[PDB]
Amino acid sequence: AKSKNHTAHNQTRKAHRNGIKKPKTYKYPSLKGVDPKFRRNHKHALHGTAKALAAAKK
Amino acid sequence: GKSHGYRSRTRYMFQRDFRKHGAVHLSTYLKVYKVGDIVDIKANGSIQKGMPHKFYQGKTGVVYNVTKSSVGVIINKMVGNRYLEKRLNLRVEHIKHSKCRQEFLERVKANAAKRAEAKAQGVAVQLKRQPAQPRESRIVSTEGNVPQTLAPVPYETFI
Amino acid sequence: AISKNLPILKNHFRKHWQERVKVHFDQAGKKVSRRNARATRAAKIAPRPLDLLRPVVRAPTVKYNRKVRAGRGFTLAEVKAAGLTAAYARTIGIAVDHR
Amino acid sequence: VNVPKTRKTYCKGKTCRKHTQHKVTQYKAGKASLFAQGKRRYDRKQSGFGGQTKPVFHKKAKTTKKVVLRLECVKCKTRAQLTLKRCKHFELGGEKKQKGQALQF
RNA sequence: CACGGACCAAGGAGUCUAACGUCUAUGCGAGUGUUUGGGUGUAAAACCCAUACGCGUAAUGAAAGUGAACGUAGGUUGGGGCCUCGCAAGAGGUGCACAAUCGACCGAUCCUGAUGUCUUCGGAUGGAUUUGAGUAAGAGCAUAGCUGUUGGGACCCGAAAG
RNA sequence: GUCGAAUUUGGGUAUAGGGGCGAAAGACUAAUCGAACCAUCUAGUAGCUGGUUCCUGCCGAAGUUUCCCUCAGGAUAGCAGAAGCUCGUAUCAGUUUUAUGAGGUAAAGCGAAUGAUUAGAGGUUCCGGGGUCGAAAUGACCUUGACCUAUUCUCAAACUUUAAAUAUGUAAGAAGUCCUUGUUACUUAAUUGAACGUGGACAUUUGAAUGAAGAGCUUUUAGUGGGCCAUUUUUGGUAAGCAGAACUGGCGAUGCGGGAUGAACCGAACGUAGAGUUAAGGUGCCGGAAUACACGCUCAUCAGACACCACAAAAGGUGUUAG
RNA sequence: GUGAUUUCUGCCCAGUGCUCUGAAUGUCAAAGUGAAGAAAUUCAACCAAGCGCGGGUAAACGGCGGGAGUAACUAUGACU
RNA sequence: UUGACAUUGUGAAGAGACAUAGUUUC
RNA sequence: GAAGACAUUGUCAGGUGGGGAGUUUGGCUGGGGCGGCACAUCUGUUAAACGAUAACGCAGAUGUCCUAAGGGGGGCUCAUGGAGAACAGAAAUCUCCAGUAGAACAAAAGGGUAAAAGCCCCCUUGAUUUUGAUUUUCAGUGUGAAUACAAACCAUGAAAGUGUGGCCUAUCGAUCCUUUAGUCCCUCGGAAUUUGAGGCUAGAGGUGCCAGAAAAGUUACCACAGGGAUAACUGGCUUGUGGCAGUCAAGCGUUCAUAGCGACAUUGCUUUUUGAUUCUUCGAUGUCGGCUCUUCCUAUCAUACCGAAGCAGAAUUCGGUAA
RNA sequence: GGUUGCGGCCAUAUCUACCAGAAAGCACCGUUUCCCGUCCGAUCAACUGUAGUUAAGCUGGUAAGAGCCUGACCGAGUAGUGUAGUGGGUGACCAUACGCGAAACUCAGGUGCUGCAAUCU
Ligand SMILES: C/C(=C\[C@H](C)C(=O)C[C@H](O)CC1CC(=O)NC(=O)C1)[C@@H]1OC(=O)/C=C/CC/C=C\C=C\[C@@H]1C
Ligand SMILES: [Mg+2]
Ligand SMILES: [Mg+2]
Ligand SMILES: [Mg+2]
Ligand SMILES: [Mg+2]
Ligand SMILES: [Mg+2]
Ligand SMILES: [Mg+2]
Ligand SMILES: [Mg+2]
Ligand SMILES: [Mg+2]
Ligand SMILES: [Mg+2]
Ligand SMILES: [Mg+2]
Ligand SMILES: [Mg+2]
Ligand SMILES: [Mg+2]
Ligand SMILES: [Mg+2]
Ligand SMILES: [Mg+2]
Ligand SMILES: [Mg+2]
Ligand SMILES: [Mg+2]
Ligand SMILES: [Mg+2]
Ligand SMILES: [Mg+2]
Ligand SMILES: [Mg+2]
Ligand SMILES: [Mg+2]
Ligand SMILES: [Mg+2]
Ligand SMILES: [Mg+2]
Ligand SMILES: [Mg+2]
Ligand SMILES: [Mg+2]
Ligand SMILES: [Mg+2]
Ligand SMILES: [Mg+2]
Ligand SMILES: [Mg+2]
Ligand SMILES: [Mg+2]
Ligand SMILES: [Mg+2]
Ligand SMILES: [Mg+2]
Ligand SMILES: [Mg+2]
Ligand SMILES: [Mg+2]
Ligand SMILES: [Mg+2]
Ligand SMILES: [Mg+2]
Ligand SMILES: [Mg+2]
Ligand SMILES: [Mg+2]
Ligand SMILES: [Mg+2]
Ligand SMILES: [Mg+2]
Ligand SMILES: [Mg+2]
Ligand SMILES: [Mg+2]
Ligand SMILES: [Mg+2]
Ligand SMILES: [Mg+2]
Ligand SMILES: [Mg+2]
Ligand SMILES: [Mg+2]
Ligand SMILES: [Mg+2]
Ligand SMILES: [Mg+2]
Ligand SMILES: [Mg+2]
Ligand SMILES: [Mg+2]
Ligand SMILES: [Mg+2]
Ligand SMILES: [Mg+2]
Ligand SMILES: [Mg+2]
Ligand SMILES: [Mg+2]
Ligand SMILES: [Mg+2]
Ligand SMILES: [Mg+2]
Ligand SMILES: [Mg+2]
Ligand SMILES: [Mg+2]
Ligand SMILES: [Mg+2]
Ligand SMILES: [Mg+2]
Ligand SMILES: [Mg+2]
Ligand SMILES: [Mg+2]
Ligand SMILES: [Mg+2]
Ligand SMILES: [Mg+2]
Ligand SMILES: [Mg+2]
Ligand SMILES: [Mg+2]
Ligand SMILES: [Mg+2]
Ligand SMILES: [Mg+2]
Ligand SMILES: [Mg+2]
Ligand SMILES: [Mg+2]
Ligand SMILES: [Mg+2]
Ligand SMILES: [Mg+2]
Ligand SMILES: [Mg+2]
Ligand SMILES: [Mg+2]
Ligand SMILES: [Mg+2]
Ligand SMILES: [Mg+2]
Ligand SMILES: [Mg+2]
Ligand SMILES: [Mg+2]
Ligand SMILES: [Mg+2]
Ligand SMILES: [Mg+2]
Ligand SMILES: [Mg+2]
Ligand SMILES: [Mg+2]
Ligand SMILES: [Mg+2]
Ligand SMILES: [Mg+2]
Ligand SMILES: [Mg+2]
Ligand SMILES: [Mg+2]
Ligand SMILES: [Mg+2]
Ligand SMILES: [Mg+2]
Ligand SMILES: [Mg+2]
Ligand SMILES: [Mg+2]
Ligand SMILES: [Mg+2]
Ligand SMILES: [Mg+2]
Ligand SMILES: [Mg+2]
Ligand SMILES: [Mg+2]
Ligand SMILES: [Mg+2]
Ligand SMILES: [Mg+2]
Ligand SMILES: [Mg+2]
Ligand SMILES: [Mg+2]
Ligand SMILES: [Mg+2]
Ligand SMILES: [Mg+2]
Ligand SMILES: [Mg+2]
Ligand SMILES: [Mg+2]
Ligand SMILES: [Mg+2]
Ligand SMILES: [Mg+2]
Ligand SMILES: [Mg+2]
Ligand SMILES: [Mg+2]
Ligand SMILES: [Mg+2]
Ligand SMILES: [Mg+2]
Ligand SMILES: [Mg+2]
Ligand SMILES: [Mg+2]
Ligand SMILES: [Mg+2]
Ligand SMILES: [Mg+2]
Ligand SMILES: [Mg+2]
Ligand SMILES: [Mg+2]
Ligand SMILES: [Mg+2]
Ligand SMILES: [Mg+2]
Ligand SMILES: [Mg+2]
Ligand SMILES: [Mg+2]
Ligand SMILES: [Mg+2]
Ligand SMILES: [Mg+2]
Ligand SMILES: [Mg+2]
Ligand SMILES: [Mg+2]
Ligand SMILES: [Mg+2]
Ligand SMILES: [Mg+2]
Ligand SMILES: [Mg+2]
Ligand SMILES: [Mg+2]
Ligand SMILES: [Mg+2]
Ligand SMILES: [Mg+2]
Ligand SMILES: [Mg+2]
Ligand SMILES: [Mg+2]
Ligand SMILES: [Mg+2]
Ligand SMILES: [Mg+2]
Ligand SMILES: [Mg+2]
Ligand SMILES: [Mg+2]
Repeated sequence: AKSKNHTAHNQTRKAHRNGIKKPKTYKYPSLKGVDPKFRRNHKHALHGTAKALAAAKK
Repeated sequence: GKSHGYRSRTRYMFQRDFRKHGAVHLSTYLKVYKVGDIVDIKANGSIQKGMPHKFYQGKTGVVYNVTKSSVGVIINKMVGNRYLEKRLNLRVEHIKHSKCRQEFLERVKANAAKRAEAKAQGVAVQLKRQPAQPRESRIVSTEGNVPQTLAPVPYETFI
Repeated sequence: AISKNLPILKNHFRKHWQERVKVHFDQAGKKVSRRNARATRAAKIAPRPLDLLRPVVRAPTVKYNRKVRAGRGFTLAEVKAAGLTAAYARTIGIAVDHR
Repeated sequence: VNVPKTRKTYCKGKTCRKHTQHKVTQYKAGKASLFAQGKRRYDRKQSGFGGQTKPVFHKKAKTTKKVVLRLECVKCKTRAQLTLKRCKHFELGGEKKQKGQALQF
């Protein structure tokens, strides 16, 4: 008893109903997978400049 | 049965370009990448470490990380009906700065200028691009150039 | 028989459980019955109260030992100290616990 | 494959915590005691009637085993395991490959 | 040129229950739930109630255990609405919910190991591409309904068998 | 067939269901036997077969992905409904343009590499073999081989320097561009850089086109998980109304006009109706609609007559036509 | 098991079975023995029948070869 | 089927140990 | 009288035990079975120049092998060919020239590589330690394999550097359980010490039907739920094979291609061969042959009339109208 | 302009055969005590810059040179291809419509450009 094995028939019809949604985009993306040595430093850098602003609001 | 390893189907893709084998020229290593840069991806077959998978050949993405011998590139790949974010660790040998952007950067830098050149003068700018327009009228002269009359030519064999 | 994102459940209904279903339809009846029992016993029991003097006692275990609670009966020492014997204590409506 | 009987490699015991000389040897399973809870649960399960009460594997396919190296730091005494690719012939005794010699007689 | 069905009446198949997911309505709300039981009655109703208990208000570890503010309970970007100016268009101020991102807090893991000590107990403090169904001015508890889930004769009728 | 005995036969009596009894057939054990009958466990289980009861309104599928003792079944994703929720000129796009990449198919190529392949021509042997001269020769001369040089005819799914068309990644700004100069434990020879910032400057021709019954987002759940067909690309097969892929469009789930007929072709997609005009297809009669106009061709003692489509070939004619 | 009479009933005990006045230092249970241990326990020795070894057995189940050569034509092959 | 334990007692001879008095075991 | 603490019996222990019980006895598949593995994979092609993509498609390969064939460093240049040197020959060893790789790099194949990734030498264990992120397969789960960083500790080199196994693309494995390594850490719940046991972290023992059951046959004595998702039989597409008929004309035929024939080629037709397919029928359309009986086709065996002949006559052969 | 050291693009730089090259540079070149490496001071190491030379390296020029590079209505709007028809044809295939559009070929032109630093009649 054999049957069809494979086809893409009708698959792009299905993907286009709800649509192929474009990637979606953020200002400030995640630092996921960014160099730890960088991030460690970036963390103190930021801390530093925050301080220097809250200070400038003494 | 079937076969679908990593570098499957890539015979001509990662192949090396006629009379261009060997050491990669040093300019490939002197180039410099910063997070945010736009890069095109294309595999140097002679550089097995740090290779893009063949799906990403011909593809263009953005740098998100700079590493000792590499850059991390984010490519948007569509699976099913949606894109997912992909992150690539590529050695600098498999990447170049895309010029997909120069026409923009060059156009911006220029757009500022003729805006200054207008304003300062007393406006009237118009600096959006425009499609090819149809042609205007014109008068073609016959002088030195009377029209040659051609006709269709008979059937003939040569052989 | 497993689908969707649902919690895994444990409904023990794999025996002939429909043969052991007690529905308390007789909740009202029993209450009434229990009330009549008390009215009856009160009457038989002349002027005595329906219950016995139970002792105070500190509840067991770290969890309830903060609270104090009715105990079974008084203890031979208690009874003695309150100036009575237990045989008599028992007839005078007081509960006595040798344990 | 033949591997050396000694190995300068990383020793991760509180006081060594550096590359030290290790003696290399090959792991052998170890006798099974009754009184492991498994054997205990199994012996109870198997008593009385009702025959074999637990599956018994037959459909064997592999013809090798991954070799494991016991590695003992001669200083701090401590041992590390290290497991090798599937091979069919293993030794750690010597006999190194040799330069460019004739085939004998 | 597959099956059922000559005809007609009458019967004739997604149900109820335990425990659930989402959604919604209602009561109350850091709580909530009178109905095991007691009280009471015009008597299985309606009305009333003490102590517990259950879920929630804390998490994280296999465990012993430990246990949620550097700060206006943080910074950044967007943000309805409101506020201020303006005739208006607009500008600025504030920005709940929600979203993205970077931090801080609690537990686990790893590291650091102060003042001290029944000299091996003690574990302050500052940390780490680690890790949690967490904190960060609570949202739950209950009743009820549609739909869906598992156990049940389980939509109804049907084995050869044991 | 046998008919005086291993004969026929009444009644009584024994053997009972994994049991009996068997001159043995799996026979017989009350029309029941390769395990009797009765009741109960029991509404046994069923991925299988059958059926599943009122109307109208709106929306509207799948036969694909992945895993499964999986292949007539599930789970998972997709497709579908419902509920909405947060916002709104906003952001959006099965499209174009512009700019900038990727690719090795079609074609092409072979007096370019690899591999095949037809033919000569001219070379080269102390050196592959024959043969004449020879005492031989690293001798001479013919001879046929290979090899070399420049030519020559022909080829490739698993060959190629070149190399399309169609298809395909990214970009076309306020999340932008420029000036000033703060933070750090990273990094530099270095206040050097890198990343994140403060303060300042420029508004809708702010940075192509076209469109936008808006855009984003969340939960949950049905059916489905046999598919089949046509144009084009295309594998296996002599071939198939055969078996298997690719992209789209359809049929399945869909009536309506045409193709007489017909799931899939052509036209065209449906609320109840009037008037009009068309599609595809027709207009001698059947049959609504010119036995219309116009130039040719064709005469068949088995003419011909409309795509899909319901078949005809090599070959041949001093029939006729035009060249 | 075979199946009246008559006649005959060959060779094979390696295998599977069956069977035995066999042998024995190989294997081998519970109890009992010994050693270690604080004990739980661990190890050892001894050790029944059986198994293994040796013998018997086909009117037990069953079995009962293959390749070359060779005689005065050829063929055949007593013979190797 | 084979072993051990229990049913299981009494003598005698012979082996076996505290290591060549008899409690004990074959 | 016999027999005698032995038999017997009771309880455990080993042997034996189809007499009996219970159960099992893969999947894909042009039906099923035998086979093979398209069942977990790798290279090239099919594949239609991004990616994806099927068939029991095509040509192959995988369950390994390596203490160096891993790591670092220096030096060097390979296949082949020419011309040269006692014994020495086609092939021994020595030299120079040419040499884009025509070699070599475990292995299939593809890619890659020349002061190297090949060959020779020198030093070595980074094939190590911790725990995350990422790419392929994808559900964006797992597993395999791989990438780029962080934090250690080392190797090598004058150094920049390189090194987290083998130049790249394959070379493999859950839960339970056992076992080992780890810290000397948690628990054993009335309190302790010590054995024992149990937890935590990371490995090994393996599932090849490779997301991973513990598994022999027979049924013609057979049984059930289904299947026209599926074979055997009519019928349908096909026409390789079978059968039948042509075209060309080298030959056959004393001479002479075509009276009668006909090679090498090549165009067809037929559906009483056989295959190929699997559309319809498995809740039934009862096989083969014969008997009987009707009707039809023509590719005509006889009978009517003809044209040919290597037709003298007789006989025959070829052809036409003819069923 | 030459030359050298370090280079970028990596043949317009390569290959074959000739010839020309001042000045400096580079080179060839002399040596073997010392570090160092070899069967061999050929390479590699050191020492002299003295003793010698443009022969070679190097650089440049020549050639109806081989190769390579660039261009063209040279071939060719050809081959191929996206879209269309109830177009032709038994078929194999082929025309047409709206677009995109090669490779070979042929001919012409060319044969390294250039950055940093030091040096030179
Ligand atoms: C196969 C075995 C070990 C495997 C590594 C393994 O993990 C098996 C696994 O434990 C099976 C369990 C898993 C589970 O979750 N539940 C189960 O019930 C079964 C054992 O085999 C052998 O080691 C040798 C085996 C050689 C042959 C002889 C014996 C096999 C025994 C072992 C079954
Ligand atoms: Mg099937
Ligand atoms: Mg089929
Ligand atoms: Mg299917
Ligand atoms: Mg393949
Ligand atoms: Mg590697
Ligand atoms: Mg219950
Ligand atoms: Mg049950
Ligand atoms: Mg009752
Ligand atoms: Mg009371
Ligand atoms: Mg027990
Ligand atoms: Mg230790
Ligand atoms: Mg029909
Ligand atoms: Mg049916
Ligand atoms: Mg009927
Ligand atoms: Mg009715
Ligand atoms: Mg009242
Ligand atoms: Mg009452
Ligand atoms: Mg009370
Ligand atoms: Mg706790
Ligand atoms: Mg503690
Ligand atoms: Mg910030
Ligand atoms: Mg504002
Ligand atoms: Mg603000
Ligand atoms: Mg913390
Ligand atoms: Mg943890
Ligand atoms: Mg929780
Ligand atoms: Mg909770
Ligand atoms: Mg149900
Ligand atoms: Mg039944
Ligand atoms: Mg029954
Ligand atoms: Mg059963
Ligand atoms: Mg029986
Ligand atoms: Mg029975
Ligand atoms: Mg019985
Ligand atoms: Mg029989
Ligand atoms: Mg009956
Ligand atoms: Mg039922
Ligand atoms: Mg039933
Ligand atoms: Mg099924
Ligand atoms: Mg609709
Ligand atoms: Mg399985
Ligand atoms: Mg399926
Ligand atoms: Mg069905
Ligand atoms: Mg290709
Ligand atoms: Mg090709
Ligand atoms: Mg081609
Ligand atoms: Mg061609
Ligand atoms: Mg070409
Ligand atoms: Mg060629
Ligand atoms: Mg030519
Ligand atoms: Mg596009
Ligand atoms: Mg696009
Ligand atoms: Mg608009
Ligand atoms: Mg709108
Ligand atoms: Mg759904
Ligand atoms: Mg679904
Ligand atoms: Mg589903
Ligand atoms: Mg189905
Ligand atoms: Mg169509
Ligand atoms: Mg259907
Ligand atoms: Mg339609
Ligand atoms: Mg008519
Ligand atoms: Mg009419
Ligand atoms: Mg046509
Ligand atoms: Mg028709
Ligand atoms: Mg004519
Ligand atoms: Mg017999
Ligand atoms: Mg007989
Ligand atoms: Mg007899
Ligand atoms: Mg005889
Ligand atoms: Mg004999
Ligand atoms: Mg025998
Ligand atoms: Mg024993
Ligand atoms: Mg035999
Ligand atoms: Mg005895
Ligand atoms: Mg006895
Ligand atoms: Mg007995
Ligand atoms: Mg038996
Ligand atoms: Mg049986
Ligand atoms: Mg099968
Ligand atoms: Mg099957
Ligand atoms: Mg078959
Ligand atoms: Mg098979
Ligand atoms: Mg398949
Ligand atoms: Mg499989
Ligand atoms: Mg693999
Ligand atoms: Mg592709
Ligand atoms: Mg895919
Ligand atoms: Mg290779
Ligand atoms: Mg080099
Ligand atoms: Mg290893
Ligand atoms: Mg999983
Ligand atoms: Mg993995
Ligand atoms: Mg190597
Ligand atoms: Mg594998
Ligand atoms: Mg341990
Ligand atoms: Mg303890
Ligand atoms: Mg405790
Ligand atoms: Mg206890
Ligand atoms: Mg302890
Ligand atoms: Mg212990
Ligand atoms: Mg499987
Ligand atoms: Mg599987
Ligand atoms: Mg099995
Ligand atoms: Mg059976
Ligand atoms: Mg069928
Ligand atoms: Mg035929
Ligand atoms: Mg035929
Ligand atoms: Mg034929
Ligand atoms: Mg026939
Ligand atoms: Mg001829
Ligand atoms: Mg003639
Ligand atoms: Mg002739
Ligand atoms: Mg059929
Ligand atoms: Mg049938
Ligand atoms: Mg039927
Ligand atoms: Mg019938
Ligand atoms: Mg009939
Ligand atoms: Mg005829
Ligand atoms: Mg005639
Ligand atoms: Mg004649
Ligand atoms: Mg007739
Ligand atoms: Mg007729
Ligand atoms: Mg000079
Ligand atoms: Mg010397
Ligand atoms: Mg010298
Ligand atoms: Mg030197
Ligand atoms: Mg000169
Ligand atoms: Mg030079
Ligand atoms: Mg030239
Ligand atoms: Mg075309
Ligand atoms: Mg057409």
